Amino acid sequence: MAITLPKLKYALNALSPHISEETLSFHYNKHHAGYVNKLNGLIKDTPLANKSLTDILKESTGAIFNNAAQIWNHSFYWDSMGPNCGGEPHGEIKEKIQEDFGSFNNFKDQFSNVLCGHFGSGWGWLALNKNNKLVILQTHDAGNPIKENTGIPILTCDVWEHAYYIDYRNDRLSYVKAWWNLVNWNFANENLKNALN
Amino acid sequence: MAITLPKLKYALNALSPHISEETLSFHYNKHHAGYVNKLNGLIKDTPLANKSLTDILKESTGAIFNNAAQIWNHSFYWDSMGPNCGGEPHGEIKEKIQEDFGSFNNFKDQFSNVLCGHFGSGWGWLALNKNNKLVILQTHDAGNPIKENTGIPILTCDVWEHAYYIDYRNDRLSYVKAWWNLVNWNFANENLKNALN
Ligand SMILES: [Mn+2]
Ligand SMILES: [Mn+2]
Ligand SMILES: [Zn+2]
Repeated sequence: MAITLPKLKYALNALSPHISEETLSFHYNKHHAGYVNKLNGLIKDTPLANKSLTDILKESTGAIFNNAAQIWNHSFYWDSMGPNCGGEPHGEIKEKIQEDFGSFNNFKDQFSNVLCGHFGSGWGWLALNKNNKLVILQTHDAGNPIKENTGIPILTCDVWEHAYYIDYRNDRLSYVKAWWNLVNWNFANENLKNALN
Repeated sequence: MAITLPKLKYALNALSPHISEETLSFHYNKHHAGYVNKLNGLIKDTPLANKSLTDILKESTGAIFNNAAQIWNHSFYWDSMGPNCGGEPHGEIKEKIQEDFGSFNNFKDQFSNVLCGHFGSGWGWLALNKNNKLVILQTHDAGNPIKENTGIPILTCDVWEHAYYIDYRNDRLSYVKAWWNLVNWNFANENLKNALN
């Protein structure tokens, strides 16, 4: 089985007006697909040729790692959002956030601050750390908490300029605000359950 | 004198269709201006408050350096381009590129390769090294050859996504091709002459 672009769990216009169908079209069909295509080009006729994405992520370095990790990161980004989502958390993730951050609003303010403050290309993460505490992390470029052994990812938000430039230009703040309307708490709950078990 | 945004030496539509009017307006009036404004905000009421950009570049770290460096980098980028420019080099820079790269075409293909393969936010540089040889360099985020002590800058091209996303989206290759129509060989000659003297 060749490594492939996993399917979005919703339509290309499903996140609008918060993220436009045009953005998803480029972000998914050009950027995300391109990472898959480029990785497959790089590993062809190498000892990594028949490896799974998981194996590649563990073993590889350089541009091979960068493309592989971007594939994984973008799939986690799509899964971290959806239609008829956003708002206040619910379920276990509501308990866990209010516990570890005091309140949802405290978390949301800190997470927004990190997303808005990140310099250059990268990612913001909600993750569960080794002490089973929720933490906010940020990574540069293709970095993530799995590769960096800093925690188990629960949610992520992309802050590469290509994630928002079409809809928001330089106004990353407006993008981050829009993103809270999309956050998939069901995905967070599933990741949290699996992370604790 | 407070640190200020240097004036552009050309109109905001002087580089179209290679770089659009809209790109210059966001890139200069929002991004570059923003680095000036953020720098000035950060040094206010600190020991760096009344320092010049030059002083701040040699002393500072973290966000302060990032903003200061980006101010310098963008000013260098605007000066590296112009209307009625582009094409084959001329003057001393022609001789120098011919010698150090064998030909203009070899330099151009290498520099294009470096500009296109750079992962994440960054810059490509033509620079004079300590052996008075021209070299191709790349830096991440706000990095530049002065800070990194790797060479004296001659020309630069911005490859942060915001430099090209408005006009080309993910197609950095088209942006890089367009940029060769803009490269200011007169600036390259002035830089090379000051660097050798
Ligand atoms: Mn992305
Ligand atoms: Mn820029
Ligand atoms: Zn032209």
